[PDB]
Amino acid sequence: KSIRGCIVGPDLHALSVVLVDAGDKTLPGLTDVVVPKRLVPKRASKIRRLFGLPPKDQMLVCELKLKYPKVQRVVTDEKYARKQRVIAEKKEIMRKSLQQLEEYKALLSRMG
Amino acid sequence: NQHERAYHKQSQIFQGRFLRKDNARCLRFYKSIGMGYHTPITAINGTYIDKKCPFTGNVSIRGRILRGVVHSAKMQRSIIVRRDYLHFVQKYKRYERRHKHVAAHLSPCFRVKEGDIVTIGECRPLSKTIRFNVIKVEPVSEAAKKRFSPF
Amino acid sequence: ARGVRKHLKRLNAPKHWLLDKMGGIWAPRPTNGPHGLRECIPLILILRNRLHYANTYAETSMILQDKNVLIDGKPRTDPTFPVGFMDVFEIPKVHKTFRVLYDVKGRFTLVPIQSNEAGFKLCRVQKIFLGDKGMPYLSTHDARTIRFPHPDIKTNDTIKINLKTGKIDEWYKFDIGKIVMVTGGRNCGRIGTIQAIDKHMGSYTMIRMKDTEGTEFLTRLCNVFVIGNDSPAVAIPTTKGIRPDIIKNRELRLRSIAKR
Amino acid sequence: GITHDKMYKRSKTGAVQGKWHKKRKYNLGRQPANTKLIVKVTSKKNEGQKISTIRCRGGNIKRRALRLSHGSFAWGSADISHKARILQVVYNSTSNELVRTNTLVKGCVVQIDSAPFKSALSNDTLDKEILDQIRGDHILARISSRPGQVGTADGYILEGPELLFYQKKLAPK
RNA sequence: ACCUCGGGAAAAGGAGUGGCUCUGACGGCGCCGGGUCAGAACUGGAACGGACGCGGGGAUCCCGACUGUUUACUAGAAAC
RNA sequence: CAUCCGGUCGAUCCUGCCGGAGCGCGACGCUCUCCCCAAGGACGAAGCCAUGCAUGCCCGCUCACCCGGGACGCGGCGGACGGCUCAGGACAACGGUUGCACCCCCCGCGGCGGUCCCUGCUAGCCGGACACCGCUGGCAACCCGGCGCCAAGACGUGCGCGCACGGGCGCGCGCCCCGCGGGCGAGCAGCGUGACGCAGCGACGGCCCGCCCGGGCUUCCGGGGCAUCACCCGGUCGGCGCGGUCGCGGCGCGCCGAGGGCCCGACGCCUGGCGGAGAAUCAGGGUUCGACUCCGGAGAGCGGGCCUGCGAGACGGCCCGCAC
RNA sequence: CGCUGCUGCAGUUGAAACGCCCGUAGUUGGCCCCCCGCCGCCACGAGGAAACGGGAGCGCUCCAGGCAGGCCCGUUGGCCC
Repeated sequence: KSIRGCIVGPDLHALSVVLVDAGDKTLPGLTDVVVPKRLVPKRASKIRRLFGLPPKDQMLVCELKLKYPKVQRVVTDEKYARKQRVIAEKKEIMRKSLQQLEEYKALLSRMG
Repeated sequence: NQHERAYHKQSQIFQGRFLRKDNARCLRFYKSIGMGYHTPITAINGTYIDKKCPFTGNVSIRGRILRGVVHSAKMQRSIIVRRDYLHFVQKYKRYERRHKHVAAHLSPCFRVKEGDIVTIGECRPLSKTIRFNVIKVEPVSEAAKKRFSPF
Repeated sequence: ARGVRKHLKRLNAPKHWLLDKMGGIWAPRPTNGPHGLRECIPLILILRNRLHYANTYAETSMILQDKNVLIDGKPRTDPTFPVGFMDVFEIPKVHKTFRVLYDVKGRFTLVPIQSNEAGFKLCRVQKIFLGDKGMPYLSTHDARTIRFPHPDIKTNDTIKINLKTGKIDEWYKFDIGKIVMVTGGRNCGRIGTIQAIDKHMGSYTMIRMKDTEGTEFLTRLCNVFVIGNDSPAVAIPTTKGIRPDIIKNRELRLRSIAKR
Repeated sequence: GITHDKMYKRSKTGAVQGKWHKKRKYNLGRQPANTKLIVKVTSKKNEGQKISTIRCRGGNIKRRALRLSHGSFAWGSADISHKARILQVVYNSTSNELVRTNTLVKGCVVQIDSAPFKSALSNDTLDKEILDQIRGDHILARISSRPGQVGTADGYILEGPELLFYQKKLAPK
């Protein structure tokens, strides 16, 4: 694709700029209004950092029904059980397979 | 040993085996392909190395096993075989005597003259024209005429 | 052709499916599964064509999606799921249990079985290999990989799988005097005892089997499938693979039409 | 790109062939990457061991060695093996150009640092020919692996009638 | 192309060439001579038979086959 | 499904062709009551294209709003199949028969699920970081820029059990050969040890293996015409060592040798030349055609080149040169 | 159209035996051994897509078609190429 170069030239019809220093002579519109975020934290770790906490959460900023961001990255009792259950399933697989290996070697010794 | 650019060793036998107690470890690899074929005593007891020899090298005879006369042994460790076959047509109930030259690999163990009946076994592509290796040699009286022979 | 083939033409699809030539340009292409395309019939053809339980392909999805059909005791919801020799096709809602065996002609037949029969499934060990840490493993025709096989069971033997436990209940060896059904090939369905094992080293072992009628039939040992040691130990089709001759078949056809 | 197809080649009789199709991904060949031995470790550390994985057919990653400095070298008789810096490539059967540029390819005779194998000097009756090389700090070895495909330069210490062939080749200089 | 099969022909046309740093060959071995012919890097304002020495070429037609010879001191020719 | 007949003479018997007579499968003329079945811009223009359409579906992630109706976006899989055409290509493609002890593979099926470290765990579960989105623009159009918010089964890491464990290494059969075998027809597989390496996957568990399916090659036999084409080829033919590939191989290179193919037609040229299953006509034997339905190949104006992916040298993907 | 001739054409004179001889490739070679190995050979099998072409059976009203159907071999759709 065709792209202009990263140098300012008199051809540019548009320039995009950001404010890196202010201090005095506050700009008429740039510093006039603080704009609120459109969305509030959704990740639970971010939500707990927001309140300086570090499975509570649940409470959240509400916007009028008051819409709530579905909680994300929070270990619910069901999630905690799932992680423990899957850990147990892999542990059982290790137990059963090792037991079979020892038994098979014994059967092989029985026949020589 | 200076004309050769590289030292040719059998991959299977370790060069450190040529040190003391030669009797303790085998210094020669001599695999036996089956199909009712036998490793020659020349392969078992041969100074030659050949990595494409079917008795002492890293190749496997698998697939079709054909038998044919030697057409030329001029190429180095390679031989051209003249497989003779009849082709039948229907319009004339007669046949056409036809010949096909197949390129095989002579093992250094086997001695061949142009005319000997060879037995060739299919192998992995060994070259652009070579997919066969000689596994048996049948000598001929040199003044053997020619004779169209389906073997 | 740039990649895997996802479509099957009706004229291309195997003759044992018995798909009408005018039925469609396309034929059901079986998914990859326990059986190969040639050695299997899709579940759409074993329901919409044989039992007529579903009158259209969409209805085969509706009854398969509801897991009403059970294959080898597994829900097997896929419409194109392959069903092959020895798979247990049972529908509990209609209370019908079927085992797929081969008929004498060579088409697959859904044989009615009993609850004791439904439990076990017969498998042939194609190969024994040292895979996964040199651990011994067997491979059955129905794509079943069983680790730690009994050291004795060799290849070409028939194992019996529990299905619920997936354990080998018993092994029947491949030997002269053993009941065998030839699966696939010109001689398909035929049941006989092995009478000869001709090795033909480097090519194919040639098995000659003799029917009770005394008709000797020879086939490659891959098609041969041991059923039991001296009796099938499985339901066999009503014909029992004796195999009719063409003039006998004509007589049976005439008899059926007369009683219309 | 590069093609290993035989359609471009002439027939056995030497006849021209016919191009029936355009080149295919399956018959693709890649530019060879000569593993240069870093003998300039003292001069600069910017050139470190650089092995690059490449995407192949079936998503089978192949590790291509661009620069290498060390390898696992094994003295088979004594069963003494240690990771060793490779000092230089001295003798390659295919060409002397690979020896000058010090490319690491399989079967190139390499001189390895003997500082790891210095312990072997203490046990005598362990091959005098290897022992006097150990004292000298350079041992004749050969790369036993393919650096372009494996990504490593493993080898073995030249011994028996092999050591004699390659020491005779490098004997005048 | 043509041809008296000898030629035409250096036909017509192209490409390379320096310096360094190496590697092969080749005899007389322990030794010990050779100076040619290859091949590779690396370099240099895009340079190299770097001066010098040293064919421009192709298609025709006429005449005399040719190498020769000649009017020293105006004709070297197709003349002799 | 075994047929002839008219034409050289003044007449005759022959040879010999010419013309008829049958069928096909296209064109053309003329004419048409009804129903059934049915090919259909292939035929020296693989010339060229206006217009519309031919590839979507899903919700893991909703503080878009209809309240979960869920828009979009992100993520997933499919877009490599299918549809089309027959230009190229004449030991090729293709058809039967082989091998891979030289290989690659998504989906599914059935197994399997131990993963050293140091630093440094948060595992009751970690980061950051964008898209949509909002705000502000350039822009004929195409196309997108900045700033700000905020998520995923996405991404980046990572809590793992030293029979830890991906790759590749080094070493470990013989004693003339063949006869238990994890496995074979065959020394193959697997592993034991010594070093290297530290792969994957574990932030809603998959590395891995068998099977399947498709592919890559490969073995034998068949695989146009022309001699007003008789000699041809020099990576051509072998060997050796590397590289490269999914892998074998002159596939490529370095080096050594001089081979290889031919009147059983090599080689060169030519083809209004895809091959096969087949079709037309026909006593038998045969002849001719194989654009098209099914199968395999090839190609999407022509050459190349590429990315993504398990698979495309993809053209309803991109980059470039030419033609338009 | 036995006017391409394998079946199955013609060459004294209609078209047509090379002027002759040697001779390689090629093609072709008498008789003879019963009982053996290799060949071709003939038979029969395996195994390899159907469609098509046959072809069993079935009255689409007949038919070209199709694989149907009818309380039925486990109703079929065999079998061949």
